[PDB]
Parts: sequence; structure tokens; C-alpha cells
Amino acid sequence: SSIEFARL
Amino acid sequence: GPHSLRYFVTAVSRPGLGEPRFISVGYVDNTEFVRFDSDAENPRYEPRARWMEQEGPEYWERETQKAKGNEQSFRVDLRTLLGYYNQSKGGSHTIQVISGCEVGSDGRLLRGYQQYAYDGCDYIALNEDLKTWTAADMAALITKHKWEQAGEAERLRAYLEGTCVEWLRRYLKNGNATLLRTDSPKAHVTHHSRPEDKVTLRCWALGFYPADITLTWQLNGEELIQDMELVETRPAGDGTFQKWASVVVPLGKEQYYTCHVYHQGLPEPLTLRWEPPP
Amino acid sequence: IQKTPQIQVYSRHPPENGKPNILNCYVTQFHPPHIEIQMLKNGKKIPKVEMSDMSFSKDWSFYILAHTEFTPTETDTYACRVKHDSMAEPKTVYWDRDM
Repeated sequence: SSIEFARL
Repeated sequence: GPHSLRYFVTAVSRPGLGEPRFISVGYVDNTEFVRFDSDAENPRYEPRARWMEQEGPEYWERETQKAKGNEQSFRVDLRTLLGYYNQSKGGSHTIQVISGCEVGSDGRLLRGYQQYAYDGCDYIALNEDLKTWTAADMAALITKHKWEQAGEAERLRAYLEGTCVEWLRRYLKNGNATLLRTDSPKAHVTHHSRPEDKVTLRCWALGFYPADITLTWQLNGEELIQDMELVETRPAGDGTFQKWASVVVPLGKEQYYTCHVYHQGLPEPLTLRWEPPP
Repeated sequence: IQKTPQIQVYSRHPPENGKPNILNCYVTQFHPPHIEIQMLKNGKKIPKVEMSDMSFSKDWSFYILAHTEFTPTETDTYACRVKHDSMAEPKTVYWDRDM
């Protein structure tokens, strides 16, 4: 299960 | 031994040609098991290993929604970085991320990963302490400050130490029987020469898996490393790998050299020499 | 910062004249990901060339495997031609039955 990425 | 679950994600802008190409590949113990590619009418995460077909519709739906979420997030990041670096809107740029966990035999996290790259160069990465960040340049310092204030490191640590490890156990249970696959190399030596007083002996290792392997050439004693030609390990295309190492030796002295093949799947290292056919 | 592709052209199984085989063109260590790969037989482009999905390694560089079915003969020449932003011109690598 992948993580939800934050914005750069 | 140790195991890992990591996602390799890429977003490539294509100004004047459409939306960025977004691809997310999941790996368990370095073996691809799921893949999402935005290049479709109705993109979805897909099984890349038979043992994953076990997961039900809710799993695939959830992962797919998450991938599309990350896709749009990378779309925004691409624009954001054009600003950070003051670049034109007409060029193609790439953002890549490696995210995941490596766990030891005891089930504890050995190392967590959350590293980014822009145009093939390190951008920012979560340090081993899973508490601080390493920015590779000035643009990344912006993201760093932003993530420090947002407590992003704590959010990642929770994922890396919890969710990631938990799902890794789950995937290992379903694919363990397949992941443990081992194919020992079958080796042989070839003889090559052009009208001269020297000859090339090439030691081949074929049909092996995993890809990790070591080939060496010995002259009676000592290992010939200074003048041994070696190719990078390569896929045969059927799931196994290939590799060879060659040495140039005096004509007539072929029987003085020995090739040794070291593989994790070998009960004992293989030893062989040039054997001219009958 | 662009990375120049490394190329290996080789058959899946030891080559035996007259026996169906698979010819591979393994391309690695390149960046950006956009790349054009063609396989050639006696100087002419081969129509049916399959491409694996693209992946990238820990050093961020991409890799991909191109392959085509072929029946080697004693005199037919095969090669892989790669066009990438990192090179001024397309690089052509010929198949050597001994490598």
C-alpha cells in the first residue's frame, strides 16, 4: 500500500 | 532475512503534447508486484505478480484512487518546481520518488525511504532518523521548511513504521512461495580467437535468479581482476539473468585458467575450465 | 543533467544458426526517460519489436528491454539503434554472437 504524497 | 516494500514513482511533463505521464511501480523484495500507468482511458493499479490477484476489488479501488491522487499532486509539483527554478513552461521535466520500508527478520524497520529527484538529481530525502530532511539545493530548502512546519516527517514515520511494514507482511504471506524462487546459474566457457598468439576465454553464467552473482577468473592461484572483461548482469527476458567474464590468455595455456561462479543459490561455488568439444 | 544510455545487444539463448531465438536490446543508465529504440536487420528497421515497460533504478536512471524474435544465420547482421537527448546522434550497437 503506497502513501499519499505531500506537495513540494 | 530482510524484506522490503517500495514504490518507485515518476511524473514527466510533456508541454504541448498532453498531461504529464505518471507511472507508479510497487516492489516487494525488489520484485515488481503492482503498476499504475496514467497512459490509459481509465488508468488503474494492476497486479504484476499472480499472487496479487488475491486482493479484492476494494483494495484495487483504494490504491487506484490514491495513485490518481498522487498523479494530480505530481502534476502540481511539476508546475511548482518550474517556479522554484525559474524555468520555462515549454520544456519537459521529471520528478521521481522512491518511497518505502526495508524490514529485518525480526519485523522491525531497518530503514525507511522517502527520497525525491528532479530531472535526475537528488532533490530532498528523509534522513535515517526519520525526523529530519536533507535538501540537495536551494529549491529543496523551500520544500524542507514547508515540510518541517507541517510535521511531514512524523506523518511519513507513521506510514513507514506502521502501514508499510504491515502491508509488507501481508504481501509476503501471499507471494512468499513465489518470491523465494531461486534458479542457480548454469555455466560454461567459450573459446574465441583471431589469427594471433592469444585467445579469449569467456565464462558464461545463464538462467540464474536473483540477479546478484559473482564471476572470477583464476590462474592456478590469484584472482585475475586487473585484466578481466565483465559485462553488466542482464535479463534474458524470461525472468532469469545472464552474465559473463572473459580473459585474454596465451595460446595453449587455456588449461591453466579457471572460472569461478558465486551465487546465493549455489550449495558450493562452481569451478570450470575451457573444455574443447570432442 | 542528462545520462548517456548504456547498451547491450544479445540473444536470450545461445545462438544456433537456423534455430528460433530472441534478440534483446537492453538499454540502461539513461535520463531523461524519453528514448527511441529500433532494432535493425542488415541495415533495415525491424517492424515487430516489443518493448518492456520502463523502470528506473536507485540512482534515478531509467532502463528498458527491447526484444524481437529472430532466427540467426551465419551472415545476417543485427543491431540496436538508440536515439536519446544525451547523444548528438543515434548510437548503433551491433550484435556479436560471442557476447
